[PDB]
Amino acid sequence: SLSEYAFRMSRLSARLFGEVTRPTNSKSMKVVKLFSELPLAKKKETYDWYP
Amino acid sequence: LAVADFGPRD
Amino acid sequence: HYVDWRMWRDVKRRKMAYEYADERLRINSLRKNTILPKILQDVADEEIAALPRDSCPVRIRNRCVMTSRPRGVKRRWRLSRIVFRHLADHGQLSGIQRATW
Amino acid sequence: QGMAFSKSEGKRKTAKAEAIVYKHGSGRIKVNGIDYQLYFPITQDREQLMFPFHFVDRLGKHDVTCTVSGGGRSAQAGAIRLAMAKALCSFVTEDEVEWMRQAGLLTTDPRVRERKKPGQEGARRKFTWKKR
Amino acid sequence: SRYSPEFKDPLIDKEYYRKPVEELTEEEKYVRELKKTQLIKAAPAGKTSSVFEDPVISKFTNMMMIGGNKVLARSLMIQTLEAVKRKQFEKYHAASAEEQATIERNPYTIFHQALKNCEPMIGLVPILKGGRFYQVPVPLPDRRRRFLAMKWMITECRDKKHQRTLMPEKLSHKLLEAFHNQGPVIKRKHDLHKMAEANRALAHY
Amino acid sequence: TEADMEEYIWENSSSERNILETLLQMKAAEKNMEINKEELLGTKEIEEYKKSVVSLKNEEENENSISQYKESVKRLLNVT
Amino acid sequence: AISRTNENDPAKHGDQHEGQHYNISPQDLETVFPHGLPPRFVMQVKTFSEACLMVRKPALELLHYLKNTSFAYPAIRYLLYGEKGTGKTLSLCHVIHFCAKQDWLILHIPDAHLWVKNCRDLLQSSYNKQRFDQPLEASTWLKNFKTTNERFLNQIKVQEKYVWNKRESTEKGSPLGEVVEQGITRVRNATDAVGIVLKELKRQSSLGMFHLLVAVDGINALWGRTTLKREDKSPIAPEELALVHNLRKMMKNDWHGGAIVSALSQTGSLFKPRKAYLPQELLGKEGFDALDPFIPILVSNYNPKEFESCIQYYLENNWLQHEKAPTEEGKKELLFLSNANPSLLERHCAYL
Ligand SMILES: Nc1ncnc2c1ncn2[C@@H]1O[C@H](COP(=O)(O)OP(=O)(O)OP(=O)(O)O)[C@@H](O)[C@H]1O
Ligand SMILES: Nc1nc2c(ncn2[C@@H]2O[C@H](COP(=O)(O)OP(=O)(O)O)[C@@H](O)[C@H]2O)c(=O)[nH]1
Ligand SMILES: [Mg+2]
Ligand SMILES: [Mg+2]
Ligand SMILES: [Mg+2]
Repeated sequence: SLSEYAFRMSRLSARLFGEVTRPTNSKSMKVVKLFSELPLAKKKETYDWYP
Repeated sequence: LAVADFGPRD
Repeated sequence: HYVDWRMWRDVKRRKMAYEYADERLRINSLRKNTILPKILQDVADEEIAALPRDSCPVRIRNRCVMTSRPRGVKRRWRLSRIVFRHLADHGQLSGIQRATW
Repeated sequence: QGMAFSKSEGKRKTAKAEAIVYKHGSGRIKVNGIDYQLYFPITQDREQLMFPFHFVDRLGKHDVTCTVSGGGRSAQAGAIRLAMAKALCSFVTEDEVEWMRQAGLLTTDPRVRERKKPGQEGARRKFTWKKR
Repeated sequence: SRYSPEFKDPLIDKEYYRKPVEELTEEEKYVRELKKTQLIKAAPAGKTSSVFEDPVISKFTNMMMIGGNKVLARSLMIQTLEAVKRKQFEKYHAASAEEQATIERNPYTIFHQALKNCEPMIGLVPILKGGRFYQVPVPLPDRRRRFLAMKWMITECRDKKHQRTLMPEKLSHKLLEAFHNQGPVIKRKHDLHKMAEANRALAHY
Repeated sequence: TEADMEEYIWENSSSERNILETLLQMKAAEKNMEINKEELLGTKEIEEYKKSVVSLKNEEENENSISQYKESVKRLLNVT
Repeated sequence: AISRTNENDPAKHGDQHEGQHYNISPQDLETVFPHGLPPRFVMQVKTFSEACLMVRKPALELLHYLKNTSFAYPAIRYLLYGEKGTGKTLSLCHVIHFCAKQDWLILHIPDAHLWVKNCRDLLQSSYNKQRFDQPLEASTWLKNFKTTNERFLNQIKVQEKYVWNKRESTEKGSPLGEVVEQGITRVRNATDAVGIVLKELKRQSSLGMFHLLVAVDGINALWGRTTLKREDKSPIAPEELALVHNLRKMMKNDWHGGAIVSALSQTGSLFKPRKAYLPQELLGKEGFDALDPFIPILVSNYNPKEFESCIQYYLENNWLQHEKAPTEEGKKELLFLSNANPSLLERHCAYL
């Protein structure tokens, strides 16, 4: 639902701002989320829960 | 009771 | 010296989950996309299922750190309702008071 | 421009209003820049705006520009009623101000929502007393 | 209540205030100098000084309100008054110059008279004597008579016997019927009185 | 494209295309053969019509802008 | 009769008649206004046993333009706009009455919002498989169009051959009434019959056969959004409707011999906020571009003179029954609550 100008201007902003550049579905974007944060088991509240 | 209106009796 | 055997099992589950977190994160990434071949994702499914059961973080239970109560725990202080109240009601929790309004 | 006006404030529930009542005017009321009948499409909310001016026989004699935030449509009309009445007291005689007070037009309504209590369904309603 | 007992109810009546001082009695002069020292409750959003204000219709509107929906209850009321007026203008234009004089076209006059024709003078209340409850035919206070005329009218229109008829058409039809001493609500008044006459011998309980 | 632009431009727009088409039909009705584009779009009336449409498109619409647009259309269409 | 005028000819109304109510004969209500009158105004005609329309500066401004219309120039678009309930529809109807009494052919769309919502039978078209027909919406209008223009539907004759089916066809030179009767009798052909009518009138008005008035209330409907759905529950666009595609053509100034008078309405619109009334806010970008250049005529609330004459018209019909309504204090409350808005005043007076 975007014009060629808008589609290529958004792909240019993604390149500059370090976003995903290839067309990626919602399922595959979980890979980005998985590596953008620490796993729950690696959070200090989790492994240092108990004294 | 006397003043009251009991309607058309039948 | 932990409160009970159930707290001791959770301690081990938290230690093993920490050791396998990176390995599990990497394998899950292979399973959580539509880009790689199914033949490769089917193998990754078997690999993460073959890891030790206590490496799975869903088995970690947030128990009271002083009494090992598995429910009624307040995450911020990691204490059960009973233990939290004991400390709160004696003025030993900074800034916490009874709420009236 | 040298036009005399008074300013006051009113509160109803969570609604807070600030009204500017001009000494002279034609009866125009602006609510957040909107005509009062466009801002208040409900006839009861407009009757509340009429109540202060009508009570002192000054419909069509003052211009008002008010701002209101918070609360619902009825609470906003109530807050504006109080703000306009307080400001309107500057342009009426002392005896008229005492009549507005005795009519309930200058008193902030203290009736606000009551908190829910734990162990009961509502602020007053209790849970069903289980069949014995 | 969030009002302390010191708060007095507001008196919303323009005439009461414009009344000259000379006409006032020594008792009425004291009440006026007293209120200047008293706390007054905020005027409710329901009632205003408007010349078109009718406390009876405002009360009937609240008894029709479901779940705090005053906008809808008010809309139904004004639609009923418009429906009553249009039914009378149609009866008026279709009538002869002689009949036209007897045709009322004011919906407020019809509304008030319709309810007054339904107010029950006497009611049945269980007074206890001897360990048993006997429905004694007891006089009804003025408040109760007016309330019962409204509850009976609203109840009749909510009856499921009416199929797909909107409330402004049902209520307008019942008001004009009761305005002419006809209808189900008028029958409920008559039957209540007739039952109270059959239990006259039970007035000792 | 026009949808991508964030500022309205009257030149080569539907307005310029519609008004010019209207003025030509009017000239034909008068049986006048002065159908030069540069002459029709160079009058002062077109400059007010252009200035009014641009205001409606790039600024907040209001009763004063709608009235300025109205008076410009009445002169171009010879509606008095 | 301080609120009435004896001049019932809309051709002679002027600034001296502003605020006064003129009477529309019952004969003109049946012929000229089988549709288009506001539903509440229709209720007033039945209750008062007469139709009376106030003469206001919007209609007078517009009637001045129509009387000076140059029928050689392309048709001019006039757009009535204003806040809700200000009288846009009844200003249009005052203009339709003027043209109806001048022997103009009237193309009156009483509400264009009804063609973009709540369509039970949205059939696919046969003339074009990419468009949808609306037999009930089209047949209804055709019946009203026939009533308004029945005296002109025999003189006007088609200039082409139109094929309804293999067996049935309308040959050249047949009266236009034959096209209007095929659509009424056969609702499956109603939507195409409308398209033929609009095609013939636009064509034959530019030749000098007659003067044509195009009156569309709710014009903003044509270039907005619809609530009609396809069998796959996908949204349909207004251009895909045959009724809307063809009405959009009557709104172009590519013909001469008449005028195009339209009115905006937020009431009954789709996907527009309550307080939207200005042309661009209601027409959108596609709509404003389709009508530009157009002449917008503002309709506002009753001025002090109009408000008093309106109250007098109700008091002269005994419509205000509350004993306090005729008083000066009663009229000031009726002025504050309505704020002079004609619709709010009519609704408030309806139950008083
Ligand atoms: N010229 C008039 N003469 C008589 N009554 C009028 C006139 N203009 C408005 N009214 C009154 O106001 C009511 C609303 O008018 P109308 O429906 O024409 O307004 P509108 O602006 O087209 O409304 P909407 O915004 O809903 O389309 C009418 O039903 C009538 O009671
Ligand atoms: N049934 C039928 N309808 C026709 C015929 N010719 C035209 N129409 C209708 O008249 C409308 C207007 O005609 P035209 O300008 O040719 O339409 P266009 O081809 O869609 O631009 C069409 O959209 C059709 O609905 C015909 O021969 N038969
Ligand atoms: Mg768990
Ligand atoms: Mg509750
Ligand atoms: Mg309208």
